[PDB]
Amino acid sequence: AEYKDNLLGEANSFLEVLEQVSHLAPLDKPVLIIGERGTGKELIASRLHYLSSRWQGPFISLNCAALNENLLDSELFGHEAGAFTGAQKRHPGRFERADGGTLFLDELATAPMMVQEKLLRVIEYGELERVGGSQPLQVNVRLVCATNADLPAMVNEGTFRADLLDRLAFDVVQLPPLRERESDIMLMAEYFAIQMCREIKLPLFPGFTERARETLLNYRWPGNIRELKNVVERSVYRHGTSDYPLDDIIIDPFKRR
Amino acid sequence: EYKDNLLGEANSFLEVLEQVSHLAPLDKPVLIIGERGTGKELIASRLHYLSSRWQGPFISLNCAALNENLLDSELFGHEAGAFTGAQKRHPGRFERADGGTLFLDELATAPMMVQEKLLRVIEYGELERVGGSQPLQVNVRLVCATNADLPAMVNEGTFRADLLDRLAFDVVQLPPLRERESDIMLMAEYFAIQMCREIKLPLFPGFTERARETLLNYRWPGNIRELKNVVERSVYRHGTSDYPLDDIIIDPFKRR
Amino acid sequence: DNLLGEANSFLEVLEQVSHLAPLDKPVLIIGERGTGKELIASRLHYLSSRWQGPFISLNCAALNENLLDSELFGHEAGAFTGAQKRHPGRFERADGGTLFLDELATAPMMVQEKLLRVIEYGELERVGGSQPLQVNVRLVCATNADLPAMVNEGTFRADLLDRLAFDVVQLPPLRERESDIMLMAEYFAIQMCREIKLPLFPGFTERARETLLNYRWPGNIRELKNVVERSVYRHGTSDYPLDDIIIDPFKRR
Amino acid sequence: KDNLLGEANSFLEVLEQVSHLAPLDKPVLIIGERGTGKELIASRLHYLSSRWQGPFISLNCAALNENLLDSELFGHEAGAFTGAQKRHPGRFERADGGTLFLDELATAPMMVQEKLLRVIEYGELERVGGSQPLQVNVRLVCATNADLPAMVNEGTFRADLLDRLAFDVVQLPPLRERESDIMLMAEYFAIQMCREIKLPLFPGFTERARETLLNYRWPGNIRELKNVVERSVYRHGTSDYPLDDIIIDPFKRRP
Amino acid sequence: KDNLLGEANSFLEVLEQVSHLAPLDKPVLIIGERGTGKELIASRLHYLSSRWQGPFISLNCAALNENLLDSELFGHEAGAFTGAQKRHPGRFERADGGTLFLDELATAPMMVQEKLLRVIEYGELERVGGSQPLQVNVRLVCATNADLPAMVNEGTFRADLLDRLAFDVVQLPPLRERESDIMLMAEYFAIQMCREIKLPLFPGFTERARETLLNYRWPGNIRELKNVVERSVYRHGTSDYPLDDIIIDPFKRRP
Amino acid sequence: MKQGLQLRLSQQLAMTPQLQQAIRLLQLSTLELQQELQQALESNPLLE
Amino acid sequence: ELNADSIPRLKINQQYAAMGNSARNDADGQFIRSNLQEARWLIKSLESRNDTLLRVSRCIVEQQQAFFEQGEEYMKPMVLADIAQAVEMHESTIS
Ligand SMILES: Nc1ncnc2c1ncn2[C@@H]1O[C@H](COP(=O)(O)OP(=O)(O)O)[C@@H](O)[C@H]1O
Ligand SMILES: Nc1ncnc2c1ncn2[C@@H]1O[C@H](COP(=O)(O)OP(=O)(O)O)[C@@H](O)[C@H]1O
Ligand SMILES: Nc1ncnc2c1ncn2[C@@H]1O[C@H](COP(=O)(O)OP(=O)(O)O)[C@@H](O)[C@H]1O
Ligand SMILES: Nc1ncnc2c1ncn2[C@@H]1O[C@H](COP(=O)(O)OP(=O)(O)O)[C@@H](O)[C@H]1O
Ligand SMILES: [Mg+2]
Ligand SMILES: [Mg+2]
Ligand SMILES: [Mg+2]
Repeated sequence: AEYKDNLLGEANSFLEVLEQVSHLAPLDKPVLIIGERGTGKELIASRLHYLSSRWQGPFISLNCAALNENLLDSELFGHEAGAFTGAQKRHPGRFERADGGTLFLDELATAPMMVQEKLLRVIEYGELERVGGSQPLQVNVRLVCATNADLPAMVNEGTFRADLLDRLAFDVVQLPPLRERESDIMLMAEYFAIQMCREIKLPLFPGFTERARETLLNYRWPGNIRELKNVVERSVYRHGTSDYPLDDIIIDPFKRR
Repeated sequence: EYKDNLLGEANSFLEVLEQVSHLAPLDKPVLIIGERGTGKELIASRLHYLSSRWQGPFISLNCAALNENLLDSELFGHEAGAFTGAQKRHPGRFERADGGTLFLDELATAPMMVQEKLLRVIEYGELERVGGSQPLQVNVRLVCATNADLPAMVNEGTFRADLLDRLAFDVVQLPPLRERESDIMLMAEYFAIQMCREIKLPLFPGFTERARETLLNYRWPGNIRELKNVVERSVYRHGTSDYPLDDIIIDPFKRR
Repeated sequence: DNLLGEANSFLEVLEQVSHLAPLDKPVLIIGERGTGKELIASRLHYLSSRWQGPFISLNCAALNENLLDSELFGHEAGAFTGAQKRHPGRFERADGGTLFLDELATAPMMVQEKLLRVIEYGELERVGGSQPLQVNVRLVCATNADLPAMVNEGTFRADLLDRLAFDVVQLPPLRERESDIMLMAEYFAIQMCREIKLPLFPGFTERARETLLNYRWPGNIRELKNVVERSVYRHGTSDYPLDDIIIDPFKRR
Repeated sequence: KDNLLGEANSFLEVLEQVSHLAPLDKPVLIIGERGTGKELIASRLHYLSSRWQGPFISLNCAALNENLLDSELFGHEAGAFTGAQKRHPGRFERADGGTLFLDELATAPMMVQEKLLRVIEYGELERVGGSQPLQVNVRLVCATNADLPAMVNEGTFRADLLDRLAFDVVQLPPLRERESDIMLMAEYFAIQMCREIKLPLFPGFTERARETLLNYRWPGNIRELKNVVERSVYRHGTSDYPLDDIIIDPFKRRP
Repeated sequence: KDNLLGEANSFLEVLEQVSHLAPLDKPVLIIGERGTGKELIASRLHYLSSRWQGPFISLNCAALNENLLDSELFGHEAGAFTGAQKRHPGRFERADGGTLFLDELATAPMMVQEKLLRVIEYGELERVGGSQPLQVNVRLVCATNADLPAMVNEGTFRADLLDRLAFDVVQLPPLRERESDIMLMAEYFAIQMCREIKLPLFPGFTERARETLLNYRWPGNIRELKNVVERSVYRHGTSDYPLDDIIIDPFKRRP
Repeated sequence: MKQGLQLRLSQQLAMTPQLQQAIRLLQLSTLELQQELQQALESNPLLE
Repeated sequence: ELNADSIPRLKINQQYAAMGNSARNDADGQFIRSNLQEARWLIKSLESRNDTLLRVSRCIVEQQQAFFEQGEEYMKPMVLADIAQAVEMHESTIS
């Protein structure tokens, strides 16, 4: 039906990952993504939510690292009454966001052991933890995961229990590295340059330099995110009135002179 | 025109102003590399002057000091949650000025969860709320300033790398008081005129070579705070003196 | 009003405080252990035209219920009979007269910054009663020996304190006017003897006076009054003079 | 009458200092080991003070939680209270003209102590629901076992407030230090228990018992005397013959 | 009176000390080891105490929450706060002069001892903002599965809390220490289990089991003995079974 | 910031339910509300 | 407008109010003050009705165009409590 815009690249690994996502799309099982920092695993997860979930299924992007107070993390589970300073109205909504949908998280490494254990004791049985006194709800919610650290690495560290690590990781979706892609990286760079030229509302073509491409190849670019491409496009944007830009700045503090 | 507050005659200052004008035409996150007492929203004032929402001034008010829980509450405020009652989104940072540019300061003290919320703010992201779901999306640009080198903090693992990078779309370096040497006399004269107006002094009676030498020898940590203190001392003294009165300095403690 | 120390530097500071008293500018000065600068400023305000005005002095250490803004504007309607016997509020009492502030070092820094902002804006509002403030009545505060380093350390907002007071009261040295301190001690001893219904002052040995100089009076008048009181009470008689000086109330025997 | 023990010459000087303190309405602090009973001494002094017929406030420090002065100390007799509004008596208000003893005041919150000291020095009730704060002539007393000299230096209490809160603070000599009222207290407690336990008479402390008492370090002081009486309660089973070893330490284990 | 006496010399001495202390209403402390049963010994003593026709109701010490320590100490008069349901029954008020046998005394927090400091005083039940404290002398008694003198050395508890115990701390001998009625206790426990296991009779496991227990540390002094007996009975599930090959090591893992 | 049943803040509002307020709502009686308003204005002295 | 022309918006007689303000008799002045209080109550009622109408119109327009374009068969469920929460007014008032 509707396809989100994606960068064009000759990366058969990306196509295989897409095909695997399509295969797991009819399936309703936990999905784990091995995406590193800046790999845009969130975009892949959303694309899955387009197909893996039922059409127009609820989606929610809550990061456990974003949680401020572990008490609020408890509040992330529904509270009936008598919680916190004001118990007048209580609706966590996260389980409501969970209900009729999937669960997507990023960098699930930082969670406290209790948080992870509660998550296991909720997901595996399907029942919902309630902060206030109430019968738990067996909300049918899928689970999708995307983290940088190796699952065996945490197992050696012991952060995730064997039951928790296993039941958490049913399918593995390795995200290709940006440094892994070279030609597909260049094609996606050109596509992002075109998109940025459209966004900046500049009719003139952006243009590129061979030395700039060589330097970009030299750049580590650990994050395959549009953010690194956006930084490149901003370095281009610092130059104007020339059909093809020359050179670029790695960082604003860099080359301050 | 925003009264052209803190008119910096420095060529580097002019280039920074032009860059800020370019950024204000844009509506994307931008980083302001500032220092304590330097560029205290003066660049933000220029940005509001050149803001795309020129008619509708942005919230600005980047400077803020609060506790960790307090900063988190400033991020997310719900009427039922927390101690305060019947006030949801009491900070209302995005509610302060629709669009415009969200302005932040002292991001170093922000927690890892706070930094993650900041990162989600940098990209297209939903509002923060203690309870319920916040599908409400208010588009607004991002501005921020801290006095530290966040590259070290990321290297030290004290802030989110993604937040540091995405926020650092284009870092706006700032010059400190020590950077301003030739324009210091002009800033002193402008502050003297402003003080004479505010203190009802007839005019700036004049400076002294000893006063200028002392001001130069002064550390002057603040770009304008040192200038402000010097101006206040000179206004208080010369208002009765009606003369340069050598150098009038302000010290928190006085002995003999 | 009442007898006070009269050190030369203290005399100059008192003259300056009296000169500033006619102006209704806000007052916020750091205070020593003996302090008394607040009392001097109060006497100056009594001398100035600010006299006969309200002199509400709130030691900002106790917060009741929400307080904060509700503390600032205590007129709260609802959950009551529909009429309040006396709910003017801190701002209303501050309006029309001198507004002294105490226990401010431990008061919330946010509370202080909000009060300083209201010092110009005056955006007072409450369910029981609201007012645009801007009463222009003079304000006073007790910084309580606040360190500017703490503002540099960030414990308290530097701008919040700077906008509050453009000027402050200096602290005279405790060493100054040591002989007059003996006179103040004698006056306090006479007052206590009248209070204790003592017959008369039996006198003091010069050695005890020299020992008092050695103690250096760390609490200044505050320490001196306590030391004199302890000496009189331990004397327990007015037959002969006292030649014993106790540096501290804590002692071993 | 109410006063007990005091046979020591240091205790005599303490009684003289109490007589001197009676002239001054200013509050003071009583210092002594656990079980000192200096609180009872202060209460007897207040009875012998100007208000011969007056109230007294026990007012233990760790009895008010999450409550300001106007909840139990000052009270909320006025309306406009949080939620429901009603009359509510206050201990500090009700005790005016009487005695307001603080039981173990050293173990009180530091900021709350600072606020209380600021209120006391000013002498204004403030609070809410009242037209006039006025002043109270209640006798402010305190008695504990801790040593403030170290806690104040450690920041456990406000130094300036402690200096203001301190006027005629005195430390009673240890009961173990006196080592004289041993026999007197032993006889008094023996009579009290024999009356209480309905015993025919006091069996008496033998020479070994007296030697043990003399050698006793007596960390509890008067409380150690109470412990000795409790041990003699076991010796009450031996009321037929003189008690050989009345002294006992509960920490040690028999057989 | 529904407690099986140890029927041993040390047990008989403990029962005698309990009977001697039964008329005495002063505070008590129990230093019996793990699995002592003083929860039942003190109850039987209260049944045989002076206030036999008295309302005796114990309560758990560490069970009280951190937020409402004052509420546990005494019910708030409801003059203030959202509460509008008069005064809750205070701990001393709930006791009403009866037995309030303190369990889990060792695990209390510092604020608990701080409240007990006031509780040391006779009666004086002062609610939240009440008129006047009420004197309620209730039989006080404690127990400590941990070592109270060791705690005092560590300083976790208060010295006044140590002073709270008015009588000697009765201590139960270890199961290894007594080992006297182990056979008879095992027989009674086996009979009780067989009645519970719906077996009219069953050969008890005592052949070499007494020797094994003599070789056993038996930390679960009263509990684990009967627990193991019942476990072995359930595993065997047969009456015509000799008293052999019966053992319980639930923590250990069989091959 | 997760303590429970702490010190209660003083209520600074009331329900103030008045039959006048309910009649003011009029359940949005519209033309019926117009007729009621006319009747009241006739009963109200110095009205219109 | 929800028949703003048909809305009564009636007001008390200002001339009679001035006459009541100028009434010599103290009791007559008190009666006039009571009538003025009643008129202020009526004005508050009318203003509240108008404000409720405007808020309800805004809340409906938040989704009415979507329903109108989508069609009757494409009608999303509507909750009175949800509408009141969106308007932030009392749910019983909205009902
Ligand atoms: N194949 C792709 N085509 C276009 N954009 C991509 C692609 N992969 C990643 N991105 C971009 O990377 C950005 C961030 O990616 P990602 O790292 O998945 O987000 P997160 O930081 O939440 O993990 C997204 O805005 C997305 O546009
Ligand atoms: N100049 C003075 N004359 C008379 N009494 C003084 C003088 N200075 C200080 N005192 C006494 O010392 C005490 C200091 O009290 P205060 O000013 O409240 O101290 P602080 O302000 O440091 O808390 C006062 O009670 C006052 O009686
Ligand atoms: N003056 C005294 N004479 C005799 N016994 C005393 C005296 N003072 C206290 N006691 C005894 O010591 C104990 C008093 O302890 P308490 O009043 O709690 O002391 P504290 O001052 O440490 O609170 C009681 O056993 C009491 O009989
Ligand atoms: N004399 C006894 N006869 C029978 N059972 C006993 C006896 N003493 C203790 N018990 C058993 O001990 C258990 C109580 O545990 P207890 O020893 O009170 O733990 P604690 O001493 O740590 O409070 C009861 O189930 C009871 O059956
Ligand atoms: Mg992400
Ligand atoms: Mg003071
Ligand atoms: Mg037990």
